[PDB]
Amino acid sequence: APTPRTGIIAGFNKGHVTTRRPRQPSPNDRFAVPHKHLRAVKAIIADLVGLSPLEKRVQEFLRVGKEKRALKYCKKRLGDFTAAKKKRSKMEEALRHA
Amino acid sequence: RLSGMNHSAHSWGTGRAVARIPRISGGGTSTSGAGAFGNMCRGGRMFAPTKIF
Amino acid sequence: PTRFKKCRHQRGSTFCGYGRVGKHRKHESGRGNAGGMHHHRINFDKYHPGYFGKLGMDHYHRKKNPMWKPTINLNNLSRLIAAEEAAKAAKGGTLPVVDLQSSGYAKLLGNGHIQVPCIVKARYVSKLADKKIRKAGGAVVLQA
Amino acid sequence: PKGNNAIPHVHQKKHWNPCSSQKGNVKVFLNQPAQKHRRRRLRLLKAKKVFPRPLKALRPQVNCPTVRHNMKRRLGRGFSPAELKAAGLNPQYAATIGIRVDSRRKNKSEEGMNVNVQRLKTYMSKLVLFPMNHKKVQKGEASEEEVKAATQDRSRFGDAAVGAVVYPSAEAPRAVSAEEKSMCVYAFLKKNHSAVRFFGTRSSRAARK
Amino acid sequence: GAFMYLNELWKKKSSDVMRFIQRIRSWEFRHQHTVVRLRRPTRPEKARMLGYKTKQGFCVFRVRVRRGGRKRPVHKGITYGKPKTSGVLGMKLNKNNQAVAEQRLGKRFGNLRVLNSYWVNMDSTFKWYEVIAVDPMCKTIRRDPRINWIVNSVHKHREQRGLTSAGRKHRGLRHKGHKASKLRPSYRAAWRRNNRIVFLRKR
Amino acid sequence: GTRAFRNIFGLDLANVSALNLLHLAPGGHVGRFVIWTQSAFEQLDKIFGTFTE
Amino acid sequence: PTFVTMQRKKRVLQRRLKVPPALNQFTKVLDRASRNEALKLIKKYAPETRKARRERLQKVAEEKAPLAVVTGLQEVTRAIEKKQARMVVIANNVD
RNA sequence: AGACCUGAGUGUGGCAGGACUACCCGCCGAACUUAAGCAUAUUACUCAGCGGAGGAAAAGAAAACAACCGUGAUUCUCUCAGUGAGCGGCGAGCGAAGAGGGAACGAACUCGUUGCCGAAUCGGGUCUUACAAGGCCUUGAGUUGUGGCACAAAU
RNA sequence: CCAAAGAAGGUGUUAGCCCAUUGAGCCAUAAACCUGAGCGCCUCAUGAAAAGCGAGUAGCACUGUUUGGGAAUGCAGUGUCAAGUUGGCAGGUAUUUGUCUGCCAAAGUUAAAUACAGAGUAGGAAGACCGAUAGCGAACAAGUAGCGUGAGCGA
Ligand SMILES: [K+]
Ligand SMILES: [K+]
Ligand SMILES: [K+]
Ligand SMILES: [K+]
Ligand SMILES: [Mg+2]
Ligand SMILES: [Mg+2]
Ligand SMILES: [Mg+2]
Ligand SMILES: [Mg+2]
Ligand SMILES: [Mg+2]
Ligand SMILES: [Mg+2]
Ligand SMILES: [Mg+2]
Ligand SMILES: [Mg+2]
Ligand SMILES: [Mg+2]
Ligand SMILES: [Mg+2]
Ligand SMILES: [Mg+2]
Ligand SMILES: [Mg+2]
Ligand SMILES: [Mg+2]
Ligand SMILES: [Mg+2]
Ligand SMILES: [Mg+2]
Ligand SMILES: [Mg+2]
Ligand SMILES: [Mg+2]
Ligand SMILES: [Mg+2]
Ligand SMILES: [Mg+2]
Ligand SMILES: [Mg+2]
Ligand SMILES: [Mg+2]
Ligand SMILES: [Mg+2]
Ligand SMILES: [Mg+2]
Ligand SMILES: [Mg+2]
Ligand SMILES: [Mg+2]
Ligand SMILES: [Mg+2]
Ligand SMILES: [Mg+2]
Ligand SMILES: [Mg+2]
Ligand SMILES: [Mg+2]
Ligand SMILES: [Mg+2]
Ligand SMILES: [Mg+2]
Ligand SMILES: [Mg+2]
Repeated sequence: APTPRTGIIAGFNKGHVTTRRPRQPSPNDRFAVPHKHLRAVKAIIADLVGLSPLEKRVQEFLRVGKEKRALKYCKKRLGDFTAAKKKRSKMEEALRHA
Repeated sequence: RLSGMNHSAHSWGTGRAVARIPRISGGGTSTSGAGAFGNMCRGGRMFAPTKIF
Repeated sequence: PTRFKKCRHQRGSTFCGYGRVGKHRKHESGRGNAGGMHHHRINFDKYHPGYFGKLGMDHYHRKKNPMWKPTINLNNLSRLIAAEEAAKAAKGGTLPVVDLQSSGYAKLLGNGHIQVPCIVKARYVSKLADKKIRKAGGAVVLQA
Repeated sequence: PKGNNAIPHVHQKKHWNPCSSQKGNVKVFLNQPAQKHRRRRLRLLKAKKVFPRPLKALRPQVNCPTVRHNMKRRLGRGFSPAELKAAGLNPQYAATIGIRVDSRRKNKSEEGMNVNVQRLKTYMSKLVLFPMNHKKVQKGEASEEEVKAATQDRSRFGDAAVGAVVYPSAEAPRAVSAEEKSMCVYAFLKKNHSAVRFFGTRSSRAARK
Repeated sequence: GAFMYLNELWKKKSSDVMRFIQRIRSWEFRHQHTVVRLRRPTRPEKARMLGYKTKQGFCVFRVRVRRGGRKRPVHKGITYGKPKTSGVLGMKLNKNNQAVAEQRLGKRFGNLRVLNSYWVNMDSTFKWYEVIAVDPMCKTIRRDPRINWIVNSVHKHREQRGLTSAGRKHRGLRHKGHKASKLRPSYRAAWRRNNRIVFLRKR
Repeated sequence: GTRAFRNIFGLDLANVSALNLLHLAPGGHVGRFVIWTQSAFEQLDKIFGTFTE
Repeated sequence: PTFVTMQRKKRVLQRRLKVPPALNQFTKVLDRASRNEALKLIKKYAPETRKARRERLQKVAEEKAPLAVVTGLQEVTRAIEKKQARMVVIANNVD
């Protein structure tokens, strides 16, 4: 399954030629598998507790229509751009479910 | 490493009409102000004390 | 040995070769490499040019293993070919096979005239080395 | 008078020297022969204690990493569960048998696994397993004669059963083929190197067209 | 299980209900002592994660520490020597408040073994940690393989030597490899490795 | 086979498989009186080799 | 004493601040008559004691438990998640 | 009446306290000195100070290396390497990490969690020669969860 | 005349044979340690024959410190603070996208290699070291006599 090597020290598939084995299944492969029960527990808890002040601010930003400002606010509060994208997506989904 | 130096010896300075070698502090004994720490002093440390390295 | 030093010869000389005038004082010029730009400038300038300043890009996490690339010339290939292997070797016949990476070399260089023709297995090769080794009746085989 | 010397960088400005005011920071090796003798004595006492078991447990063969050492071979930490399975052994039982087990090392190629499985086959063929109760021998255990035969492996690397690490054999002297005469090796290697060296800029110039 | 719901609720620390609960608890803890013995932990899930069991010989104490940076204890804010070392207010303690609370609890009650600690509440003036402690003389502790180790004499006052989780945190033992090469096994050990002058016998 | 020679004062024992220069040349002066057994004597070609082997 | 004042003031401060619905729902409780009936029904189906279980396991030694209410946070939560619970009773003063 | 929760007072059974502190662990922490001056830097993450343990301590079982044909907990040794790394009034000076040869190594386990059970748990009495990893008895703790089974060396 | 003993101490001068010593071996033995995980009895144990995994945490910001770690190596205070449905961390030049490799933090226990740089207990082996102003301050009723209010100093 893995691409065989060319036997050359240079090139696209450089390296000594061995009969490569495929990646074996690992117990860590479940970390990238959907967690439905964790999602259900988190939804129940989120419904129980309400919204964060950060979540309220982002939802007002999204209702007003300043998505870029919501993303900037999330980036400053969370510190990373990926987390800001995820939080803004969560708040948009919350608004759609309303 | 402590063989000539286990004293609180200090020089008396000039103006006392004695050599500026450090001397044993305190009184009441025969070593009081007796000169110390030097390879030329009676109970002092040898020159370039030998090492195990 | 202590009996061969100048100290033994200078017993009774009262100065041990440091003079009556200048004398032997603790640090008359500073300590170590002090003053390389002040009062030691001439020494540094004429004996160690290029000592001060910056030059080139930085390589933060330098690893010597990826950079490993020792070289051997064509006229030194007999060091890897055995005696009876070298004796029985000519163009068009059975040639000794030299494995460079097993012998500790990565690239084959083309300096000099190859003495005994052979088949060389090398990771790298210069163009002149490849051309010469083919002209001599040997060959270069790439390897990783 | 300083003259033409190397610029000194002797690196001895800390209180390394033991003196009247400093404990120092040194490490002498005056105990080296005594420690070597102690180590050999301890290895002999351990061998006598664990008799007849070999003093060193069985280790696999691995390939040294990086392009500087990938042509070299040495003993690894322990046999992978894949190699142990291919040799017909349960890893937990193999640990009790005297085989080191490493669950971290993955087999990225067939050759390494085959080498280590051959090591395991040879070891299990040479293995003499003593019975738990010599009045009731089970399947796979030794007999009275084999137990009496005993004998212990005291090799430095625990390699009497399986030998030293095996390197690939040298290629026999050969004749250059017509292709090897014709082909320009430098051009081939250089173009393969350039394919990766300029890959990004070639792909960027592939766009805008 | 119920643990998932408790853990998810405790991940929502800024929600309105959790802020209300923490407000009430913080007021209560403000009007209590610096060290308080608790019958049961405030967060059973966190305590059991950190090693607390509902067994005889397991104790929970809540410890209060004051917040803010460390002020250097020099008279009238007067330092000497190089201006590099002239700071009085801006310096920070190189040990976290969790380790400080663990060490306070340990030095107060020397008959107990500190196991772990967790954050329970925070305030503008104080932070509270609940410290898990174990009685080494309790038969239940001494005959239980899980916690049997802490009876051994090498674990006396392990919070004072930085062996707890917070101590490991402020020692840099959370990292391995190239992030902690000069930190392992300790700074002192690596400094001895890198600074002792080696004299080989033949050289 | 050294049992009878250990206690003889003035007779030093040696093993041909480990010859010591400190005993072959005491004080740095070559020319020590050496007594060879035939079996040890015959191993000198193997141990030290020849000019060609 | 300090603890008496603290418990009284804690009740006062819980009454005085704005209590979110998640916590305020526990203030509103079931009616007293219905509470008595539920407690009676649970009392009838109380779990076996140590002595009762010991006697039953001694009786079975010459060769499960009778129907009872599920108790304990873990087991009750598992019953709820798997929807085996017909009715769940929750205390209003858990701390 | 009583119960629970939160706190007391006594009885009973225990532990802590000080010493040592050469090495080891945590914090705190200088200056002389060098830079031919000196403030960053250096001395030095050292001395002094405070606290803690052992026969060793600490570390240790990959949120590790690497970029290989791949390696495989920790610790230590030689080398890497006084380094064509790097940090530095880029000055004085500092300055490591992979890999490789080795020492050692039966080296691996335990909780929490998640599923399935649900007191099967733990202390006390008392009897087995027995403060049994045993049997009986005990609301005494414990269901605001003790314990058992499975989780990649597994099936 | 001994020597499987020549071993270096003592005895009135320089001792293999004056003495002690210098071996094989014998006697005794609380437990602990080692031996078909030594070998019996009672008792007690015991082998095989779908979900999700550590949250004021990790990150960011500012400030301090530390590091060779350099648009920030680790840590600390405060702020505010996650993800897990396509997850997270690391991959030594900051950012936004992709693609690849390893690995799965925020709970815990673990021997051996290593230190003993002014420790201690019971024993040993010594030395191209010093030889009474030397060597430990101390070969002696030495941390003694003596001095100082005292910390201490100290023959
Ligand atoms: K100041
Ligand atoms: K400075
Ligand atoms: K002898
Ligand atoms: K911080
Ligand atoms: Mg002296
Ligand atoms: Mg004269
Ligand atoms: Mg001269
Ligand atoms: Mg001069
Ligand atoms: Mg430049
Ligand atoms: Mg002193
Ligand atoms: Mg058996
Ligand atoms: Mg290292
Ligand atoms: Mg103490
Ligand atoms: Mg100095
Ligand atoms: Mg200066
Ligand atoms: Mg000067
Ligand atoms: Mg000055
Ligand atoms: Mg420093
Ligand atoms: Mg100190
Ligand atoms: Mg001690
Ligand atoms: Mg330890
Ligand atoms: Mg490793
Ligand atoms: Mg080098
Ligand atoms: Mg070099
Ligand atoms: Mg430094
Ligand atoms: Mg190695
Ligand atoms: Mg449990
Ligand atoms: Mg004599
Ligand atoms: Mg047995
Ligand atoms: Mg995790
Ligand atoms: Mg945080
Ligand atoms: Mg610094
Ligand atoms: Mg540990
Ligand atoms: Mg000692
Ligand atoms: Mg004297
Ligand atoms: Mg004296």
